Amino acid sequence: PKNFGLDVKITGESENDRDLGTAPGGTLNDIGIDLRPWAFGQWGDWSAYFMGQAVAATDTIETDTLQNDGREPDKSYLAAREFWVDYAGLTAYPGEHLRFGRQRLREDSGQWQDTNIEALNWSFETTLLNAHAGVAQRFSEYRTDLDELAPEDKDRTHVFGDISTQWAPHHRIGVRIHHADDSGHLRRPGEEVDNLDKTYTGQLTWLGIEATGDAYNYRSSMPLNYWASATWLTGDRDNLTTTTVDDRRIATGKQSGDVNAFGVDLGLRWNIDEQWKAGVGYARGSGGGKDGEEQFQQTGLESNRSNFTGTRSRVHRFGEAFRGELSNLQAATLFGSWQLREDYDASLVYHKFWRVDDDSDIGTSGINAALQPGEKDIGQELDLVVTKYFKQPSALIRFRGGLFKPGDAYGPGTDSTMHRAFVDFIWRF
Ligand SMILES: CCCCCCC/C=C\CCCCCC(=O)OC[C@H](O)CO
Ligand SMILES: CCCCCCC/C=C\CCCCCC(=O)OC[C@H](O)CO
Ligand SMILES: CCCCCCCCCCCC[N+](C)(C)[O-]
Ligand SMILES: [Cu+2]
Ligand SMILES: [Cu+2]
Ligand SMILES: [Mg+2]
Repeated sequence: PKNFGLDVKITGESENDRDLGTAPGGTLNDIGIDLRPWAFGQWGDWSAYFMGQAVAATDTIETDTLQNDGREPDKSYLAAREFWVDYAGLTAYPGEHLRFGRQRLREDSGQWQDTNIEALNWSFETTLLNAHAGVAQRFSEYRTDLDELAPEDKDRTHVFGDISTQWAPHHRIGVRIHHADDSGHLRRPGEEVDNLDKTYTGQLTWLGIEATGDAYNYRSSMPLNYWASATWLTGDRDNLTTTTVDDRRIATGKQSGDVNAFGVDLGLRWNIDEQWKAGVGYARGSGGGKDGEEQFQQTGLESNRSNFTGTRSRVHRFGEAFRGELSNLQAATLFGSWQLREDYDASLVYHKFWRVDDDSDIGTSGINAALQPGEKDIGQELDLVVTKYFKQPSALIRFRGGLFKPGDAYGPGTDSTMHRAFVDFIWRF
């Protein structure tokens, strides 16, 4: 058991243009280094881990796919990524352990949780039955450049769980729950409201079923793989109301409404042979409705990145460029993928996006530009991921790129094309 190491990453990012040319900046053409020293110890059923991070870049690029004066990042910073203790001795099951601290929370779809966060998480993974249960909350960014949490994350508590069984070899059915609460943390009327304050609070519960047949298993022995999930979002959100007096904003009350939304994601992958795969996907997050109540949203812990193309490399489920969130969004996707032993892989993904309700914004982490009322046609995207794995979890060099072609929903004076591309070189010592 290796007690220390150092992960070294060099990243280049090209982005143009996040705002489709409508606002200033929003593009990237830059390079950076990301150094992650780590430490690990193990003593019987216990273990503990720390990973820190030092980054220096020519601009504020994304070196980690998992991510106000207080919220402007610096080109360079130090951070604590993970720090936890783990106990695996409750049961003899090796996939069963309890982890406490800032840790990687992930499920295979990436659509519920895929992030580093302070948490207490119990995992129970066996051949016939998988289960998890945990609680999480952000208390800090643990970063030298960020002094404060984003208001949405502040005092927001997450509680979640899942259970599933393998009813035949490689065919799984399960349910999953997540609840996020930050209710009652709004400014009471009379108080001054800063840029650091919340504009809303919520109590939200996601309830999902999910069936998978080696959905995210790149080494599947089956000729066909699939995923299917349906997720119900319910609860309510209180919207903070304000007024401005003498150049100072101030709380006046709140406006409340129920949330009642629904999301679905379906996919089918043909394992043509040991190297070639192809597939189709469909996903939809409901949108709009009375006071946004039919507006699906995700937990806020998601990456939407997964091995859905059937390779070791994870790919953004809704485009490297568009980076859609499943929110008032319909997407149809087509992909093919290729790999050669453990040395290389590659994926080509096409997406088409539509709005569900043409008078509501969509779910997006990649494009910052206003939509035209009454237009459903968000656009199309083509993505390519290519990776080489070196002999010395493994060193790699990877290209990740997305080309997005905005549809009629973005309208006049917007660029006809936008891209976001990365090259990452990663070496482990
Ligand atoms: C269904 C689309 C799958 C992706 C197709 C586009 C792939 C584009 C470039 C792949 C480049 C991979 C190069 C791997 C390589 O250099 O192999 C060297 C020898 O051929 C084997 O060692
Ligand atoms: C500025 C570097 C940009 C790199 C972009 C990511 C490319 C990722 C994989 C492409 C691999 C192409 C070269 C493959 C290679 O090095 O072959 C070496 C083998 O020993 C030949 O069999
Ligand atoms: C080289 C290992 C890096 C570990 C150091 C991580 C420190 C980041 C947290 C310190 C607090 C930063 N803050 C909140 C004051 O801005
Ligand atoms: Cu711009
Ligand atoms: Cu098997
Ligand atoms: Mg155990």
